[PDB]
Amino acid sequence: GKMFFVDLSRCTACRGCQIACKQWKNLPAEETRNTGSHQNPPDLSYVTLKTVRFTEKSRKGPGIDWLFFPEQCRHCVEPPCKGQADVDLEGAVVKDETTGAVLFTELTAKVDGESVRSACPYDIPRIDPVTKRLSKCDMCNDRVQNGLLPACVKTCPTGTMNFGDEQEMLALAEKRLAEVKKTYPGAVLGDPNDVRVVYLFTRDPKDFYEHAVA
Amino acid sequence: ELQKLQWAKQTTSICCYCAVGCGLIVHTAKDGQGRAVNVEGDPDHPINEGSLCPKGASIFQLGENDQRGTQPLYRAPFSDTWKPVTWDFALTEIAKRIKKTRDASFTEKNAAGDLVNRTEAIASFGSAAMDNEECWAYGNILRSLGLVYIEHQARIXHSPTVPALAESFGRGAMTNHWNDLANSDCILIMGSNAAENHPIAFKWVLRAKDKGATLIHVDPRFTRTSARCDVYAPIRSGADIPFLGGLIKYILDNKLYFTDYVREYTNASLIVGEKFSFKDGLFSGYDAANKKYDKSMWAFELDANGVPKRDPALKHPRCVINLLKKHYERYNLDKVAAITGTSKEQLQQVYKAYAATGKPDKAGTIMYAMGWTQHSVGVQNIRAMAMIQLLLGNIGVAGGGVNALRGESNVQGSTDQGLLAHIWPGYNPVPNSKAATLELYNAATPQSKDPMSVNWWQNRPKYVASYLKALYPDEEPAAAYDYLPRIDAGRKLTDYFWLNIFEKMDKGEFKGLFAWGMNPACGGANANKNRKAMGKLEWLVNVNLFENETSSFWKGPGMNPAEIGTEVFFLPCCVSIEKEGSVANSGRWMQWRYRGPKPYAETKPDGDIMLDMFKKVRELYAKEGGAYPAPIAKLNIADWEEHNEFSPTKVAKLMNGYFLKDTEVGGKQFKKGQQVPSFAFLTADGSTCSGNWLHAGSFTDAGNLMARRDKTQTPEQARIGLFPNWSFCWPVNRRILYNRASVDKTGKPWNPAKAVIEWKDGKWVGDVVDGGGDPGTKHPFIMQTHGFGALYGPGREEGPFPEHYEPLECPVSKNPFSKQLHNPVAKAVCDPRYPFIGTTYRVTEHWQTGLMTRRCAWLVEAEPQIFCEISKELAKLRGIGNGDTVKVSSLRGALEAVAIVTERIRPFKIEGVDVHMVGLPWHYGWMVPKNGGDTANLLTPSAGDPNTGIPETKAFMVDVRKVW
Ligand SMILES: Nc1nc2c(c(=O)[nH]1)N[C@H]1C(S)=C(S)[C@@H](COP(=O)(O)OP(=O)(O)OC[C@H]3O[C@@H](n4cnc5c(=O)[nH]c(N)nc54)[C@H](O)[C@@H]3O)O[C@H]1N2
Ligand SMILES: Nc1nc2c(c(=O)[nH]1)N[C@H]1C(S)=C(S)[C@@H](COP(=O)(O)OP(=O)(O)OC[C@H]3O[C@@H](n4cnc5c(=O)[nH]c(N)nc54)[C@H](O)[C@@H]3O)O[C@H]1N2
Ligand code: SF4
Ligand code: SF4
Ligand code: SF4
Ligand code: SF4
Ligand SMILES: [S]
Ligand SMILES: [W+6]
Repeated sequence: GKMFFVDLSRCTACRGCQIACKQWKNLPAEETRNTGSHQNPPDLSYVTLKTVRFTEKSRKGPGIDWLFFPEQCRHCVEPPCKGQADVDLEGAVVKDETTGAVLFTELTAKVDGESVRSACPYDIPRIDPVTKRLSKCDMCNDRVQNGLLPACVKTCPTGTMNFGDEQEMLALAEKRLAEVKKTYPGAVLGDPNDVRVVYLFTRDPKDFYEHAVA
Repeated sequence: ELQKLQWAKQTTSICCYCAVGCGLIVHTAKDGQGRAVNVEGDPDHPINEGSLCPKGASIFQLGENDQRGTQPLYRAPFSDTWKPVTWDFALTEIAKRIKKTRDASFTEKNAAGDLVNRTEAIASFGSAAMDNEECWAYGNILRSLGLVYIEHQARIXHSPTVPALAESFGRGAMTNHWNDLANSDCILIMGSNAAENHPIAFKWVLRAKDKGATLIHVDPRFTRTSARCDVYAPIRSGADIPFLGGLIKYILDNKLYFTDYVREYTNASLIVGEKFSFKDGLFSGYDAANKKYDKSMWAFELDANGVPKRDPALKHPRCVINLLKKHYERYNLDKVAAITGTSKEQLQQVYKAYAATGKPDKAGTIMYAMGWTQHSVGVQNIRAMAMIQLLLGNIGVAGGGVNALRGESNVQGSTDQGLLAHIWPGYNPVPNSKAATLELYNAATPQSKDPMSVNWWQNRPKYVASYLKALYPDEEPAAAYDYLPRIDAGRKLTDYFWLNIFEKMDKGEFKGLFAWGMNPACGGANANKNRKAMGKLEWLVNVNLFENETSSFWKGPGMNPAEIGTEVFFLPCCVSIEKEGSVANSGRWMQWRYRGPKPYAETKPDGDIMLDMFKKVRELYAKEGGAYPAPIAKLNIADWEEHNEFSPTKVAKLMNGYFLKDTEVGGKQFKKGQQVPSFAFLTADGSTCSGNWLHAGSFTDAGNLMARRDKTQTPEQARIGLFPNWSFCWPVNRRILYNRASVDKTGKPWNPAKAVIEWKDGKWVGDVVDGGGDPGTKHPFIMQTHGFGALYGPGREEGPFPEHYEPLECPVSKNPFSKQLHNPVAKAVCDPRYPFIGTTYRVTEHWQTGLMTRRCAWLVEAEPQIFCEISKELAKLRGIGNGDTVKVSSLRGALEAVAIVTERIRPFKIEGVDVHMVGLPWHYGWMVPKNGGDTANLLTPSAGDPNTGIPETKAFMVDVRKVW
């Protein structure tokens, strides 16, 4: 299977990844307003599969700790969303055997959408208020099957986004955690045995987002 | 197969936004016969490796955009609507306005009887957004028509760099390139927000960190850059020279300079004349009447033969290095800490980390962009950086340099093509009214009697002659010299620049303005003044992607179309991915891009618009005669066109240049029609043409070197990322300028592990050597008259050493360093109703006035409205909560914005008072989107500089109040 290693110690919050996701899928823009933050859209939605969350933490002396979290589906090894959807109708949520992608199909319109979102420990699924279809990150599974990187990985200028075979990516994550700890001693990997999107947090993951980890 | 890309043709392009020059891949429907279907990064491009920031990543939405102009629009005097018109009508009527205005205004001789052959009734703004071939053709069209008021973006963010670095090193260019940042041991980012404003640069900055580099951000604000640096050091607005002066003192006191480099390669050993002095904030030769220096008082002591005297022992008290130590002794840690607001602990940390790069096998780089270098002493800010880099041996080396980051994709190119009032292409000066002949023009170039000084500019007659042969190939250069307009020798150069063009416009002194690929109704300081001033034009031509605040100024806020008599032509141009040609990035990489989709609707590439417009003017003169027709009738435009269209390829070949006859030059025999292989083979006798001598070597008999996509590197090239077979950089593919400074006098690199050049088997290996000759036989700075990196820089108006003069006026009354408060060679009101320092800056997601990015739904989605960033302290003072609407006001205007309350802004302590900074983005305007807000330039003064001609957009006084 495939894996993302997301080294958040390298993120400049450029939001290339946020735009790249929408360009590749030709997703519409939300109506947004500035409510006193750079963060926008404020949340994942039916039409936003990735948003960069911004958090400012006070620190001693000049500046802040500015935490950036490009949020997406974790493509869980044993996805609760599928376990919940499969109650109502199998085939609404499937797992690709080759990549390990967890994939919502058109049959999500027939299942209890609200219930599938509740099953997700990362609060990822979003419902279309018209068609009741569920959407989220699909790992750019078609690009991946065709030997391309996911749009958000290829676009990333900093090396925050990394993608490959689970074995090379777990080894990269372990090696990078050791190097990053030299700058950020409280660095941790997010749920690295349970998911296919492994984040390196520079500190308590919950500082980045309340559902950063399960 | 991916269905989306199946059946589409793949072409390569270069991003149309910032000067990083990221590679794109464009997919165009119907095997190239339809619209773009996808735009993303070029995975093979050596700078971005497929990465794009949100601006590059949204180019699909920019190009395939239903809000884009579809055809020319016409607005009649006093009309309140556009009328759609044909290209034939628009360009015929524009040509008639050009000819009518020129015929009525053209002056052969000025008041003093001097030949000037110009019109002062038409001005042009733009543009760094056009391709290099377009910028070159555009300048030549405007000058053939007799214009002198020719300006663009470069005046604001580029112009201060050129003389600071030219004084120091001999060229104004960024010294290294983007990939080279990965070779640095310490990266100082100061007056730059590179993670937001040059985002792919951080690929290479973070690679330097991976190899053990320290990353330092010095900025009044904590930004997305600051988040990813090892050290964030806050600095008070305008306290940069104190900061850098303190670093110079720290280097000298602690003996951290690269002794052998300083002795051999800088002017450290040169003996300054006894007439040089500095006392109480003034250098010798000060004229208090005319607020000007007699710079002859700063001259070097010359030897019997006219060569500046040298003491290689560095003992003589008038050695540059000893005068330098004496000048900076005042910049002690306590004083510098007090004025910068930087703690002594942080200054020591930053100075220790950066000055450690004075070790021969360590390299430090300085990255700066626009920052606050606008003010009258910005040149001296950049001078201080150059001097630090020369003391540390960081110039000419991998991971070193002054990385003066260019703004726009082709601001390097547009400046190189002379779209500024003072320069022709290739940085040959525009003649003044006293340069009565080509011989007198050429007489001005200083000579050197030092046989080790290359003094390359002595070749200028070859470049000026070859330029005149490119324009007027049937004419002797001495005769063609009289065709082009001249500025008055009697006037301040700044009378011809950006800010005075707006002033003259407000006095009704212009009939016509070209707003060509710019949005001056949003980009000019004091927008209320400039918007009103545009109503005093008879005609306005706006060439642009979309209807905008400039095209439609006449129906802007508080404007009555019925009272505004300006005739406006809106000509819609095509996006970058719809045309072919080159753009020159910040590292001087001249990169070729290709047409993907055909032009949207009836949009046209700039080259076709300007050429058709000029051809119509030409036709009119052929039928009607008129004012001095020769410069127009005789211009060589046949070399610009193929198959009835503007030909980027043919213009690029002309810019490189070709032999007009069989010619023997520098040992070799050349044949009529052969491309010039390099500027080394240009002649002053009319045997050669070249539109731009810097381009000689770019498009040779070997073909278009700008179009090379070859990643082939030797080990030594690959170790530092030169990519010499990827595109082409001026000059003659020298990727790192001044690289002779990177080796000792035997040609051994100071740092073999990061060699730039090396002497091996009677040859320079690695980069192209910046100046031919055996090791130890030439001074390394070949464009300098004397051959040396200038620590002491006596061509500078403000003095040969940088000195703190307060660029803040309103909150400062004392100078800790002298009794001279403000720049003594430089009318702020400081009305107490506006107690806060307003500043404008950028965000990653928007571009310039936002004309382009406010049309891109994914960028508006992320940054939908003008905001106002303030400290918790100011928020408490004014009772502003995060997300409240606030009114920001100045003497010049007022606007509303959403408050962002953040610890990323902190108060400045200035002369024992807390002074608050108010931050605004300048990316918004009234046209689009819904509730986006208007330009921050409603607030800014059109008070700029008799030195620079540049407005104050980084520190201007405002109030902020909560709205209910
Ligand atoms: N995303 C994006 N990128 C851009 C552009 C854009 O519009 N959007 N525009 C492009 C263009 S045309 C240009 S010219 C460049 C300009 O690039 P930058 O110079 O990076 O642009 P700014 O954000 O205006 O200013 C940089 C920083 O200068 C800081 N600063 C302000 N006053 C001072 C001072 O006195 N001293 C110091 N040391 N720092 C100070 C500001 O706080 C800011 O963080 O960016 C280019 N890149
Ligand atoms: N307050 C404040 N004011 C500033 C600044 C600041 O920091 N603060 N920065 C200053 C600087 S450094 C700059 S560079 C200026 C920028 O000021 P402008 O150049 O006026 O800004 P825009 O018009 O937004 O720049 C992008 C333009 O490029 C045009 N364009 C894109 N592609 C093409 C093409 O192929 N052909 C043509 N003809 N046009 C094309 C778009 O139509 C658009 O008008 O603003 C300056 N003004
Ligand atoms: S593209 Fe990379 S650096 Fe930019 S916000 Fe996304 S993850 Fe962070
Ligand atoms: S993997 Fe694909 S679908 Fe998922 S966030 Fe990235 S670009 Fe969007
Ligand atoms: S993160 Fe949530 S939506 Fe995504 S696979 Fe896991 S349970 Fe399903
Ligand atoms: S705006 Fe600059 S950094 Fe962003 S993709 Fe374009 S060239 Fe690269
Ligand atoms: S620029
Ligand atoms: W600029």
